[PDB]
Amino acid sequence: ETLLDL
Amino acid sequence: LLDLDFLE
Amino acid sequence: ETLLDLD
Amino acid sequence: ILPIRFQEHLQLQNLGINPANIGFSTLTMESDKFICIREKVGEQAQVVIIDMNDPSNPIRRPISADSAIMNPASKVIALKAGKTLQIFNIEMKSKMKAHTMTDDVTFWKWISLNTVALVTDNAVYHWSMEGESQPVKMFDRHSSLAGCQIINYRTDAKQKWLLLTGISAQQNRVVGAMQLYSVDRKVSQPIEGHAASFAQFKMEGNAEESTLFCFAVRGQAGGKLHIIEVGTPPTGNQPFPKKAVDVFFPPEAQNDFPVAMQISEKHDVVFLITKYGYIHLYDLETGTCIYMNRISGETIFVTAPHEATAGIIGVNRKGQVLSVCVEEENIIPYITNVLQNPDLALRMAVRNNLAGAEEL
Repeated sequence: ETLLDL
Repeated sequence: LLDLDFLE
Repeated sequence: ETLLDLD
Repeated sequence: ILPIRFQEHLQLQNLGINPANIGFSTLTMESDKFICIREKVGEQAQVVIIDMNDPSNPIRRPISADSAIMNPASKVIALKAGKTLQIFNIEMKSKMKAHTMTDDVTFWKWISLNTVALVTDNAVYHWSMEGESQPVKMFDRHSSLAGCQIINYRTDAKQKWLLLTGISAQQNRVVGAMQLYSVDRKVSQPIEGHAASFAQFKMEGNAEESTLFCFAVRGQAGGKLHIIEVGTPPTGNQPFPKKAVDVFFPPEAQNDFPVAMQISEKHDVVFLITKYGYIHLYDLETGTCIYMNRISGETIFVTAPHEATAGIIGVNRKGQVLSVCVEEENIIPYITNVLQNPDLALRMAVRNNLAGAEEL
């Protein structure tokens, strides 16, 4: 899905 | 290597 | 084809 | 006292370099060891190779290439003309390698001592110089970079986290588009960003280094710097808590944006340079802004690590070759006394074995 959450 | 002054 | 001439 | 030191190494115009060739497309500096400049003198295209250990004696050789990038450590030079890529060992007068691509290469760079990264309109490849290796595709480009000018490509130390950066004009500003790719997950993430670097950082109380991704962006909301761990922490490690801090632009710099980043793992600090020549220094651990000033009137368009000082070296449009690094005797008393931050001062003093926190 996503690599990073910021 | 020449020391430089900052511009501000 | 030779992209650099070293001679 | 100032926490950074600013040095001029060279003025390229003193070596007879035409200022029209002092620019992103014609001047490359893949490490602090060499500068290559593509020039046309009369009818003949040439490359001028400046050895930074012997700079008053540049060599000039005829070329028929649209781009030349020197290896970071050795006098081994990559050149290309359209789809033709060739690698030469200069001192052996030898064509090491040749490869014919099926797409033009719009951007390339050495990403290690032995690997060249190749960016086409559609994908990114790595090409190892070891043995009989040919280019291997790493990932396909994300549509968010379509039509961008590609300005950078970098990786983490283990080449498992890959980052492509382009820019374009949108709503009358220069907008950054990045593509972060995980080799292990085979997943990309589009991220608005202008300049970035990876770094290894070992948190106190962890047995293993964390791999951090740091990027700076001027977004519609304003400037921000992010420091975030990529990947799953090594077994046993605590995770690195992500940090995010403002990146300041003064009122007269309304069209400025970040253009370069280098991270010193000697001092665990982040150097950021902006398009219109401001230098910022941040703590890698906390993101805290340690220092800002102006180092160039002209844009600094290419940078590299400055190995001896673990700083940053760059060339500006006038052809000044300049470096910035931590002033090891001043940084701690600067943070204690000018920033009034004894907590950061004491941490950095013991973290990187710097003098000055004997008094806080």
